[PDB]
Amino acid sequence: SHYKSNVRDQVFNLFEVFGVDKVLGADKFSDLDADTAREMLTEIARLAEGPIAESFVEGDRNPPVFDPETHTVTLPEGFKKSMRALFDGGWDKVGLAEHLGGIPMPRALQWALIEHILGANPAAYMYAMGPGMSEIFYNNGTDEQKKWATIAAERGWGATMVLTEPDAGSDVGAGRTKAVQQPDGTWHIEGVKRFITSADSDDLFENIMHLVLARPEGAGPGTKGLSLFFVPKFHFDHETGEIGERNGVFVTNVEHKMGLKVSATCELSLGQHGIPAVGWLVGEVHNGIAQMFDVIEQARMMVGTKAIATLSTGYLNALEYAKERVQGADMTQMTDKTAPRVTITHHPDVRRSLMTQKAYAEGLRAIYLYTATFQDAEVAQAVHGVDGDLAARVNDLLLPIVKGFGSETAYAKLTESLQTLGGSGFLQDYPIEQYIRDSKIDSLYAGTTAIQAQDFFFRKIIRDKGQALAYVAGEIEQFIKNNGRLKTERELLATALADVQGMAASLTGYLMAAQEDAASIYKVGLGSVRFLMAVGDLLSGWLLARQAAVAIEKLDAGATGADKSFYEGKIAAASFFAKNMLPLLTSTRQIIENLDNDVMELDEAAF
Amino acid sequence: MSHYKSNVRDQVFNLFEVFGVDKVLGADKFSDLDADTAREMLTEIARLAEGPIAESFVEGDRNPPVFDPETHTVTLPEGFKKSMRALFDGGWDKVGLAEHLGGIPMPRALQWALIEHILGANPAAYMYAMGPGMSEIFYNNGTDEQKKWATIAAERGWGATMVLTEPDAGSDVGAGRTKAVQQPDGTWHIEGVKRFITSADSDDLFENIMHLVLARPEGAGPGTKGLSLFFVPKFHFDHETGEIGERNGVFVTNVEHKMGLKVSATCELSLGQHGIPAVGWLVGEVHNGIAQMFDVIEQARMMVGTKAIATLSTGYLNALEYAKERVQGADMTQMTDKTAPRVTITHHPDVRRSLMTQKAYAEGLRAIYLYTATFQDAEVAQAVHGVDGDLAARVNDLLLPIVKGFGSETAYAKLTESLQTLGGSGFLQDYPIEQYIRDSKIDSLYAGTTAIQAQDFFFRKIIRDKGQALAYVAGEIEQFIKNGRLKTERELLATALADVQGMAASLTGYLMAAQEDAASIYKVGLGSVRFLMAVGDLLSGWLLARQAAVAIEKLDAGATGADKSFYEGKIAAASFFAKNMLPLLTSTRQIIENLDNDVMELDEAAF
Ligand SMILES: CCCCCCCCCCCC(=O)SCCNC(=O)CCNC(=O)[C@H](O)C(C)(C)COP(=O)(O)OP(=O)(O)OC[C@H]1O[C@@H](n2cnc3c(N)ncnc32)[C@H](O)[C@@H]1OP(=O)(O)O
Ligand SMILES: CCCCCCCCCCCC(=O)SCCNC(=O)CCNC(=O)[C@H](O)C(C)(C)COP(=O)(O)OP(=O)(O)OC[C@H]1O[C@@H](n2cnc3c(N)ncnc32)[C@H](O)[C@@H]1OP(=O)(O)O
Ligand SMILES: Cc1cc2nc3c(=O)[nH]c(=O)nc-3n(C[C@H](O)[C@H](O)[C@H](O)COP(=O)(O)OP(=O)(O)OC[C@H]3O[C@@H](n4cnc5c(N)ncnc54)[C@H](O)[C@@H]3O)c2cc1C
Ligand SMILES: Cc1cc2nc3c(=O)[nH]c(=O)nc-3n(C[C@H](O)[C@H](O)[C@H](O)COP(=O)(O)OP(=O)(O)OC[C@H]3O[C@@H](n4cnc5c(N)ncnc54)[C@H](O)[C@@H]3O)c2cc1C
Repeated sequence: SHYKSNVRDQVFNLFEVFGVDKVLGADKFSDLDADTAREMLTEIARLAEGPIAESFVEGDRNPPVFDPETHTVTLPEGFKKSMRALFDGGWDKVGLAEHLGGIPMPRALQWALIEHILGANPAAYMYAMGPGMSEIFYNNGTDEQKKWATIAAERGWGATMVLTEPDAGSDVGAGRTKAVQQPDGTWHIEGVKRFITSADSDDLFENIMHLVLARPEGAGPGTKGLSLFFVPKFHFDHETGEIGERNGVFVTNVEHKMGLKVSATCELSLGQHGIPAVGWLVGEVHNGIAQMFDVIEQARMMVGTKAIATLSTGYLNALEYAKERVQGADMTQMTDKTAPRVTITHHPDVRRSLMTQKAYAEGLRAIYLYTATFQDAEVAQAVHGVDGDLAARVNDLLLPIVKGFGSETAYAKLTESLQTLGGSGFLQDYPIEQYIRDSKIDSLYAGTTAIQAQDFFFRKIIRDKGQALAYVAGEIEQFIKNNGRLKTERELLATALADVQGMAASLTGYLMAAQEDAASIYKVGLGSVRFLMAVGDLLSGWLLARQAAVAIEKLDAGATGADKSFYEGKIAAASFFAKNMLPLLTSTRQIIENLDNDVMELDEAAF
Repeated sequence: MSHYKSNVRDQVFNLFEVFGVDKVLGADKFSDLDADTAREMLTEIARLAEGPIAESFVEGDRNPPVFDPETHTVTLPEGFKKSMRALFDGGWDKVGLAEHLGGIPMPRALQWALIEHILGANPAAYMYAMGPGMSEIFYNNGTDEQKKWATIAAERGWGATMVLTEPDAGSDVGAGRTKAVQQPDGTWHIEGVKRFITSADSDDLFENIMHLVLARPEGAGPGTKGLSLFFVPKFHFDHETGEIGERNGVFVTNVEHKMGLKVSATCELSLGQHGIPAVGWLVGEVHNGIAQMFDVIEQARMMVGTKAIATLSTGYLNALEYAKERVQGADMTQMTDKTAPRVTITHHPDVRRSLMTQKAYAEGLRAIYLYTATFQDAEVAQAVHGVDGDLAARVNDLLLPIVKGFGSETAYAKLTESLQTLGGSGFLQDYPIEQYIRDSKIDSLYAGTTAIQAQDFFFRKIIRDKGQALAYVAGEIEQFIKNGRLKTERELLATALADVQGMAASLTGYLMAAQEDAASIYKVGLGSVRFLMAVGDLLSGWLLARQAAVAIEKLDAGATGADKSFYEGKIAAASFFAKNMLPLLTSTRQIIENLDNDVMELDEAAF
C-alpha cells in the first residue's frame, strides 16, 4: 500500500470541470452513466491500492531473470499474481472496442482509470497493453488480419512495439532491420532490435504480437521506406488461434536499469538463430511509420500519465509523512529553546514544498484529462464545441506537453516529495526513491524531451499553421477576460499568455530567418524545450485557475466538510501557482528573444 | 579506464591563474611545498582516484555492506577494502592534517581540491577515511591528556564517526534524549539510541573507531545548549601506549538500505543497551557540546558540497565523451533531407545547450568551493584577498551553506542533463550517471537539509553577522562590474546583483516586521531557499566572468592548442551563464517581493 489514490480529484475534473458526464448514458455511451463511472474508478483504485501495489517493491528488489539458452524471462511470483488480478477484473479491456470485448467509455475516463495502475505498478500496465495494440492492429489490418486481431484480444496476447536498433533510436529512419518477401506473400524479418519492452514476459500470455518496423529489400531510406509487420512469437492457427510452432524471434539480452526493473527491456534478434522470423505486412500496404505512430501516440500518452500518476502518489506520501512528523518549533518561536514542538507542516518551507508538489501534481492531472477530452470526436463536440478535425489537431498539439512537460515536471517535483521526508526519504523503506528511479525513464523512451519539443514546434504548430495552438490560446484569453477574487490570477495569466505568445513569435522569427541563413534555425533548437515547458506552465496555471473558479462557486453555494477543504485547496493551489511559477516565464521569454549561435560556433574541443 | 573523469586542469587554473594561491606556496608555513609540488600532488591523487579508488565504485553499489547480527559488525566488499588500502598506503589520510599529527602542511584550497578526486571516484572512501581529520578536531578541543589519545588515534589511523541524530531528533539536534551519567572515576556512561550514523562500523579497515557523541548530562538544561560532546571509543585502550583492550558498550544494531551511497554503512548505533556501558570522556572536560561538534559539522558541510560538485563534474565529462562519439540524426540545417549525412550529437542545438549548462554549473561550482576555501586559512585570505582573520572567518561561514545547499541542489538537478545526453542508455547501469544521481540525492539531506542551510544562511550568516561578510562579497562583485568583450556579462551581472540586493531587503523587511506582526516571519521561511539559490547563481555568474577575464588576457598573450581551447570554453561558459541563467533572478526577486501567508493560513486538511 505504497500507492495513494485520488479518485476525488479525478471525478472533480471529469464532471465538475470538464463535464464529461454530459455524454454518459447517451449515444456510444448509452449503457454507462455517471454513477457507474464513479464506481469503476473507485473499484480499480481499490485494486490498484491492494493486489497491484503489493508487488511494487518486489518487482524492483526481485527483477526478472533471463535464461539466455531458452531466450526467456522469469518474473517474480508476486508481480505475476498482481497481473492476474488485473486480468481477472478485466481491466486490460477498458475503452477497448466493443467488438473486441471492451466496455465503451470516453477516453477521459479510460485514462483516469489507467492512472491508478500506472501509479501503483506502472510496469503492470505495460505488460497488459496487448489488447489495446490488437485494436490498433485491427484498425490498420486487412479483413483477414482483423480476425487475428480479434483472436489476440480475446486470448489476451501480449504485444510489443519494435523500432529501436543500436544505431537508430531517435533517428528511427536509420534502422537497418530488413524484410525479405517470400513467394507466398509473407516476409522474413532479419535484424537486431534493442531496448524492446515486454519482448518476453514469462508465462503471462500464450503469445506475444510483435509489431516490427523493418525496411523491405530495395525500399528507399528514412522513415518513408519503412514498413510495419505483425511478427508473432508463436505461429498459430489463423482460424482457431491455436498456438503452434515457435517463430524465429528471440530475446538475446535483458538490460540492467536504474528503475522500472520489473519491465523486461530486451535485445530482440529476428531471423538470426537459423529459424525465419515470419512477418505479415500490416494492412498489406507499405505505410510503416504512419501505422506505428498510432502506437507511438498511445505510448506517449501513457508515459506522461505514468509520470503524473507517480508524482501524485509521491506528493500524497510526502503529505501524510509531513502530517505525522514532529520536528522543531514554530518559526514564530524559533528563539525559544522550550517552545512546543510542531509537526513539519507548520514550517513555511515544508508548506512551500507541499503546495509546489500539489499544484503541479493536480495541474498535470488536469492537463492529461483535458488532452483526453479531445480524443473522442463526440466528447470533443459535447464539452468543447469543436469538430473532429480540430479535436484531433488539438489532441496532437497536447501530446508532447503531456509526455515532454509531464515527464520532466514529475521527476523534478519528486525531488521535493523526497526532501519532505528528510533523511528517511533516502531510504528504500519509503517508496519515493523508487518513484524517482522508476520515473527517470519517462524523459527518454517514447521519444526524448528534445524530440517532444521538436515535434511540438515544427509539426504541431508550424505544419499545423498554428490552428490548434490558436484554439487553446483563445480559450485561455476567454477565461482571462470573464467575480474578482480571481482578479490577480487573471492578471498573472495574461502576462504569461503574452509571454508564451512572445516565445512563439521569436522562434517563428528564427525559423523565417533560416530562409536567408540556415544556421539561424539552430536558435529554434536552442529554445525548443524551454518553449515546450513554458506552454506546460501556462496550461497548468490556466487549468488550475479554472478549477479555483469552480471551487469558489461550489464554496459560495455552501460546501461543507471534506468538500470544503478540497475546494479551499484548489483556490490556494491556483493562487500559489500563479504567484510563484508563472512569472518566471517573463524571464524565459526575454532569454529566448536573445538567443545567439555562440554556443553552436564554439569549438567542440572547448567543451 | 574508470567511470571517474578528473579535471586537474580546471583545478590548477582556479588555484593559480584565478585566485593566486601559489603566491603563499614555497614560503613560511608552506615552505616545503611549491607550485610544482602542489600540481604533482593533484595529478597523483587524480590518478589514484581514476584507478584503484574508482575501481570499486560499481562493486560497492552492486555488492553492498552486510550487517551481521551474530557479531554486531558490518562486512565490506573485498574490492572496496582494496581501494581503501590504496588510499591509506599513499598517505592520503593526512593531506592538510596538522604536521604534529604527521600531516603535510598545505592551503585548504589545495586540500579540498585533492579531496574532490576521491569524492568523484568513490565518495564513501573519503568518509571512511575521515578518522585522522576527526582526531585533529578532537585534539584542538581536548585536554592535554586527551591530546595524547588523539595523537595515538591519528598515528594509528583509527576511524571516526559524528553521532548526533536520533529517531526523534534530526534537524532539531537539541531535542535529543541520549543521556550521560557521570561515574565516580570521572568518566561517563552514555545511554541512548542514535540513528543514521555514517561509518558506525567498518569491518576490519581499522583497529579502533572514535565515536564523537552528543549527549545530555543528567540534570542539564534543554535544547542544544544542554548538550555535551563525548569521546566514545569502540574499544577501550591503553591511554599511553594505545594498545587495544576490551570492547566498549557501543554497538551497531542495523544497517540502512538506501537509494545510493550504498557502500557507506549507515547504521543504528546503540549506546549502553547490550549489557556493558558505553564509557565516554567529556571532550576538553567542559560542557560545550554543540559548539564543539560544529567544528565537525562545518567540515562535513564542506565535504558534502564538494562531493556533489565532484559528482556533477565527472557526470558532465562522461556525458561529453558520450556525445562526442554517438552518431544520431542529420544536422538541423538539413533536417528535411532524409539522405543528409548523419552527425554526432554534439552538433544538435539542444545537446549543446545541455552540455554548456552542465559545463557552466560544474566549473562555476568548482570555482565557488575553491573560492570558499581561500578564506579558510588566515594566511591565504590575507595574501590573495587582503582580509584579516576575523573577516575571513565570517566570509567562510557565509559561503558554507552555499557550497552545501546550492552545491547539493544544483549538482543533482544538472546530473539530469548529463543522463539525458546519453538518451535511453543513460537509464542503464552500464553507464555511471544513474549511480551518480542515486549517490548524490543524499547530499541535500545529511549535514543539514537545504532548508536548514538556507535558514542558517540568512539568520546566522547575514542577519546575526550584520551583513558584513555579505557586504564584502557584494563589494568584490561590484568591483568586477566597474572594471569591452565582457561588457554584456557585466551588464547582466549588475542586474543580477541588484536582484539579490532586493531579495535581501525584502526578506530583512519580513523579519523585522515580525516585531509588530509575528506571522511576518513565515515569509522569510517561504523565500529563504530561493534566496540561497539566487546567491549561488550570482556567485557562479561572477566567478565564471572572472575566469573569462583571465581567459581573455591569456588568449591575448598568445595561448595555443589545448590551452587556447580551455580559455575559449571559459569565455563561452561565462557568457552563456550570464545570458541563460542570471536573468531569471529578476522574476525570482519580484516573486519574493510579493510573498504572502495564504499558504500558511490554509487548513492542513486542504492539502
Ligand atoms: C502496445 C503494447 C506495446 C507497448 C507497451 C510498452 C510501451 C512503453 C513505452 C516506451 C516504448 C518506446 O520507447 S517505443 C520507441 C519510441 N520511438 C520514438 O518515439 C521515435 C523518437 N524519434 C522521433 O519521433 C523523430 O522525430 C522521428 C519522427 C522518428 C524523425 O523521423 P523523420 O523521418 O525525420 O520524421 P518526419 O519527417 O517529421 O515525418 C515522418 C512521418 O512520420 C509520421 N509522424 C511524424 N511525427 C508524427 C507525430 N507526432 N504523430 C503522428 N505521426 C507522426 C508521419 O507519418 C510523417 O509523415 P508525413 O505526414 O510528414 O508525410
Ligand atoms: C567527521 C568524520 C566522520 C565521517 C562521517 C561524516 C561525513 C558524513 C556526512 C553526513 C554527516 C551528518 O549528516 S552528521 C548530522 C549533521 N546534523 C546537522 O547538521 C543539524 C542540522 N540542523 C541545524 O543545523 C539546526 O538549525 C540547529 C543549528 C541544530 C538548530 O539548533 P538551535 O539550538 O535552534 O540553533 P541556534 O540557536 O541558532 O545555535 C545554537 C548553537 O549552535 C552553534 N551553531 C549553530 N549554527 C552554527 C553554525 N552555522 N556554525 C557554527 N556553529 C553553529 C552555535 O554554538 C550556537 O550557539 P550561539 O553562538 O548561537 O550562542
Ligand atoms: C526502458 C526503455 C524501454 C524502451 N522500450 C522500447 C520499446 O519497447 N520499443 C522501442 O522501439 N524502443 C524502446 N526504447 C528505446 C527508446 O525509445 C530510445 O532510447 C529513445 O527513443 C532515445 O533513443 P536513444 O536511446 O538511441 O538516444 P539518442 O537518440 O542517441 O539520443 C541521445 C541524445 O541526443 C539527443 N538527440 C538525438 N537526436 C536529436 C535531434 N535530432 N535533435 C536534438 N537532439 C537530439 C537526445 O535528445 C539525447 O539527449 C526503450 C528505451 C528504454 C530506456
Ligand atoms: C545517508 C545518511 C547518512 C547520515 N549520516 C549521519 C551521521 O554520520 N551522523 C549524524 O549525526 N547524522 C547522520 N545522518 C542524519 C541526517 O543528518 C539527518 O537525516 C538530517 O539532518 C535530516 O534530519 P531528519 O532525517 O530527521 O529530517 P527532519 O528533521 O525530520 O526533516 C524532514 C523535513 O522537514 C524539514 N524541516 C525540519 N525542520 C525544519 C525547520 N525548522 N524549518 C524548516 N523545515 C524544516 C526538512 O527540511 C525536511 O524537508 C545521516 C542521514 C542519512 C540519510
